[PDB]
Amino acid sequence: MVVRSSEITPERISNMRGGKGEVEMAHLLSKEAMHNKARLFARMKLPPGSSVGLHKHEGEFEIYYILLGEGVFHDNGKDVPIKAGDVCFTDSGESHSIENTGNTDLEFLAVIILL
Amino acid sequence: MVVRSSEITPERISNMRGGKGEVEMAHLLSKEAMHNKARLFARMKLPPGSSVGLHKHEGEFEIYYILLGEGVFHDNGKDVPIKAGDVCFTDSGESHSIENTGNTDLEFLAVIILL
Ligand SMILES: O=C([O-])C(=O)[O-]
Ligand SMILES: O=C([O-])C(=O)[O-]
Ligand SMILES: [Mn+2]
Ligand SMILES: [Mn+2]
Repeated sequence: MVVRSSEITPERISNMRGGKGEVEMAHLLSKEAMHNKARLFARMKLPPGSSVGLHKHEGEFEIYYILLGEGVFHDNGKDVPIKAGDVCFTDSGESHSIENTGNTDLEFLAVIILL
Repeated sequence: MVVRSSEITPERISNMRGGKGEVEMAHLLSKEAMHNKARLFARMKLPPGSSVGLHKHEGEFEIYYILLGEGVFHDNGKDVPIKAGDVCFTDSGESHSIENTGNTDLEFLAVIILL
């Protein structure tokens, strides 16, 4: 199958994981589609000023691929500035967050893979 | 960890899986780092006229997320026009290919998840 991102209605989430402002999440493939091996495959849009709040992953890991804009990725107690083209990897047992510190939308892909 | 795409030296590959022309692949995360749950997380670049040739996947599935450009994704005997923002899903037992039928570069993420 092909899924045209452009044509998936995002869910608007306020204070996602305790973050700032409103964020949009477009689910691109279901976990069932992904044979229960990954539980999330989504495109996130963070308006200027918004963030996904600090939260922990256990028994899984998450990858962000930054698609557009700029911001700051927090992982293992460190802030790292990120931009389009960056991969952010969060391992099992770590906590992370991400904030849009620029003036255009920060978009990225998020994939959570089990165990 | 953060991995900055632009700073990875791609591997140049001619006639990838029997395709046309020469493509570039940047491996972004190793299988090890992904706990042996995925065997590939790469950013591919196809110049116009180039393709990843037809090939079969077994015991795993693969996702392309299109980054830039346009082209044609072949799956289950059908040619499907794709463009930036599209997700291409190839399930286990299926065969796929992708060709840059456009006039600029076609870039995409490829992830192969096991079982
Ligand atoms: O949903 C999550 O875990 C995320 O987006 O980081
Ligand atoms: O090598 C593969 O499986 C691919 O890139 O589609
Ligand atoms: Mn997370
Ligand atoms: Mn393939």
